[PDB]
Amino acid sequence: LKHERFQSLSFPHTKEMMKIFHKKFGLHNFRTNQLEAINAALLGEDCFILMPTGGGKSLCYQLPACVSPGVTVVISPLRSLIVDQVQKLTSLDIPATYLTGDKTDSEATNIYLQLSKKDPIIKLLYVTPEKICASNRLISTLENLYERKLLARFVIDEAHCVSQWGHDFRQDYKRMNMLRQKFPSVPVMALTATANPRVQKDILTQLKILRPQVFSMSFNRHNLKYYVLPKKPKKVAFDCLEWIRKHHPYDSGIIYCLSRRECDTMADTLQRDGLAALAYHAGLSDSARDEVQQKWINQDGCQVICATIAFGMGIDKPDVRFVIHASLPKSVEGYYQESGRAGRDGEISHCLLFYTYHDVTRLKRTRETHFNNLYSMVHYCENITECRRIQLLAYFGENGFNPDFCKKHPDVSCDNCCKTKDYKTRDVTDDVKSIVRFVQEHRFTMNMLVDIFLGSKSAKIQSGIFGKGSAYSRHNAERLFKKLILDKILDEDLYINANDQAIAYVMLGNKAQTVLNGNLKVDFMETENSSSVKKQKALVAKVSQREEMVKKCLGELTEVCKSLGKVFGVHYFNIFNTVTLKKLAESLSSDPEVLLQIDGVTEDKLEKYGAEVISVLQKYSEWTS
Amino acid sequence: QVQLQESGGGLVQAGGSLRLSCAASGIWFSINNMAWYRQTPGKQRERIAIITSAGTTNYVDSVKGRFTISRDDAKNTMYLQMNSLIPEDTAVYYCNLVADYDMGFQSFWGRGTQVTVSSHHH
Ligand SMILES: Nc1ncnc2c1ncn2[C@@H]1O[C@H](COP(=O)(O)OP(=O)(O)O)[C@@H](O)[C@H]1O
Ligand SMILES: [Zn+2]
Repeated sequence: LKHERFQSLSFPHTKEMMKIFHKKFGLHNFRTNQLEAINAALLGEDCFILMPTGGGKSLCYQLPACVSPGVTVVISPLRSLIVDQVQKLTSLDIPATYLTGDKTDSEATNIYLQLSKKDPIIKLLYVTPEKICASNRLISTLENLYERKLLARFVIDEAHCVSQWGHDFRQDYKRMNMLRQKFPSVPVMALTATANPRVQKDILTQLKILRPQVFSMSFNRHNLKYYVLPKKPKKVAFDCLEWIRKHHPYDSGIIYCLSRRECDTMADTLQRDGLAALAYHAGLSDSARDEVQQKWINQDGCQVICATIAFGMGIDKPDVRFVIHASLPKSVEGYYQESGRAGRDGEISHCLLFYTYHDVTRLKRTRETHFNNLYSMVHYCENITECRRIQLLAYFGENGFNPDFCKKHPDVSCDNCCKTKDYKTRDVTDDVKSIVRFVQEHRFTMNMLVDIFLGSKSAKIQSGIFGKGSAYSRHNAERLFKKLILDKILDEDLYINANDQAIAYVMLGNKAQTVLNGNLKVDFMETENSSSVKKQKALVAKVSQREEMVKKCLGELTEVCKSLGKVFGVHYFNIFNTVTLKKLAESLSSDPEVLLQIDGVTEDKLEKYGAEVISVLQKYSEWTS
Repeated sequence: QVQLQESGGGLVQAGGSLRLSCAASGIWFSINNMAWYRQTPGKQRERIAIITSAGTTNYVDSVKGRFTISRDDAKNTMYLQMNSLIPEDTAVYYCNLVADYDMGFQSFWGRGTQVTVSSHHH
C-alpha cells in the first residue's frame, strides 16, 4: 500500500514525537514506512511491520513507547536479543529493562515495585515468551497497569516464531494469544524480518490480529555483496583464510557448517594457520558456549565463529562484516535469512556461498518438497549471469525491484553484475526493425540470419541486413538473435522432412509488429565471450592526505568505544554504531554543533561519552576541510 | 566431428525422478536443435522433447508437464528432467544433435541409456 494518510505531521503527538526523534535518538530523516508506522501506532492502530534486517524496525515501536502514557511490553524470543536492545536504550537514557528469568528475585521484585507505583519512568519492558506462560507473577502486575490505562501496547518482536512454517518456530509464541484475552483494549504490534509471504500471512492468522495496518518494504539487502564461488574441496578453509585476511583481517564474521563436526574441524584448520577461529554449536558445554559468544560479540580473542545454522541463529551482533556458507544451503529461503543477518549496522558486508554439485549428492543423502527447495538453491548457484539480488527476490515473488541496482550502487554489486560493470547497454531498435523486415519478406534458420547479419562469406543472401552487424562479435550477434526469440519479437517453428528430421527456422513473433509501430524499443548489452574476457588494470585510486587521516582517526574512535564499553558495562557497539563512528571520523571536527548533526549523536551520549571522543578528534583539527 | 556422451538414468521406483544428461564435444560444430528420443521394448524411436539453440522448447503429449528439456551453452550440455516416473516410461533414451547449415544438417546420436521404472520395492 501507500500510507499517505499516516504521513501527515498535523497530528497532536507530532510535536512531542519529533522532539524525541531528534534529541533522544539523534536521527534526522525517517526511512521507508517509519514515520507512517510510528504515527499509526501512536493513534492506537494495530500495526504489522515487514522490513528486512537492518531496515529500522526498532524505531517503529521504541520511539512510540517514549511518547506514551505507561509502559510498552515487548516480547522477544531470546534474552541475548533483549539484552542488546536494553543496552542500546539505556545508552540513550531511555528507561527500560526486562524479566527474562535469570534476574534474581530481589532484582525481579524491584522491577515489580517500579511498575506498581503507577508513576513509572520506564517506557520499554522487554519480556520472554515462556515467562508470560510460566510466571503468573508478571500478569498480576500488568493487570494493574491496564486498570490505570498504562499498558501502552504489546510489541511482538520476531513475530515469525509463531509459525511452524518459519525458519525458527517456537511453541511459546502460540500461547501469546492468551495475552490478548485478558487485555483486549491494548494495541498489538508485530514485527518480522521474514521475506517469505507464506509465513508473513500465517503470522497474522495465528496471532489472530484482525485486519491490521500492514507496513511492508522491499526485502532487498542494500548493503550486502552476494558472492558465489567455486568450491574446490579440501581447500575451503584455505580460501576462507585467504579471503578474510585480504578483505577483513580485523572484522568479525561467521562461517556456517553442516555438522557439529565440520565446525570443530573448520575451526581447528583455521586455528593452526593462525586465525582466531572458534566452533559454535549445541555440542559445547554451557561454560564453553557462553565463553565463545563473550569473545566473539565483544571482539575479544575471536574473529570468526564456525557455527551450525541452527546454533548460529541463536546469537548476533550488528557489525558482522562477512558470512560464509561453507557448503550448500538447504534452501534459498534459508540462505537469504542466514546471510541476511549480516551487516545489520548498515555497512557493506559480504555473503559468500561455496558451491559444487558434489555437495548436492552430499545434501541428497512433504520431504518431496524438501528436495525441490534444494534444487532451487542449485539453480541460484549455477546461474552466473542474472543479478543475484533479483534471483533471491524472485523466489519470494517480490514485485517492483529495478534491475539497475548493482550498476547504480557499485560498492554493493553482486559478482554476476561485477562481470558486466564496464559493458554499455545501447538502443538497437533500428537494427531490430531491419531484422524483422528481412524475415517478413522471406525459410531461414537462426544461424543463417546471424551469418548474413555478420557479413560472412558463408552468407546465402547479401541483399538486406547483410553486414549490418559487421561491428558485432559472433558472440554478440548470436546473443541478439537469442534475445529476440526470448522477447517474443521473433519465434521458432519446427520443420520436418524425409525421415523425421526436425529443423528449426525463424519466423516473426507476436511482439514483432508492435516494434514496427514504434511502440516497443529494445536495449541490448554487448558482452565479451567467456573465453575472451580481457583482464582489468588492478591499480586502484590513490589515497589523499585527508583520507589517510579519517582511517587513523576512526581507528582511535573505535578503541574509545571499546574502552567505554567495558567501563559502562555495555557492548562496544551499543556506545556508537559503525555508521556513527565512520561519520564522526569523516568530519574530523571537535565542534559539537557539527557532531550533533550526525545520526546517532545525542546530547546525553555526547555528554557521557563526549570527552574521550572529542579528545581524539582534536588531534586532527588542522585537517578539517 | 561431433560426439554425444549420455549420463544419468538407471533403475528407480515409480513416482521417483530422474535427470538425463548429454554433453556435446567436437573440435568445431554448429547447433540447430537438440532432442531426446525414447524407444520402448517393442517399438521404434520416438522424439519426446526437442530444444533449439535459442531456447525454444517443444514436447510430445505423453511427457508434457512432467518432463523439462533444457540446455546450457557454456557447457554445451542438454538435460531432460524426468518427473513422476511410471513403468510405461521404461525405455532406452537416446540423445540427438542436429547441426545447422554450415554442416549438412548432420544428425548425431548417443549410444542410449536405460531408464527402468519398476513398480515393486527395492
Ligand atoms: N530513521 C533513521 N535514520 C538513520 N538511521 C537509522 C534510522 N532508523 C534506524 N537507523 C539505524 O539502523 C540501524 C539498524 O536498525 P535496527 O533497528 O537494528 O533494524 P532491525 O531491527 O530491522 O534490524 C541502527 O544502527 C540505527 O542507527
Ligand atoms: Zn547484481
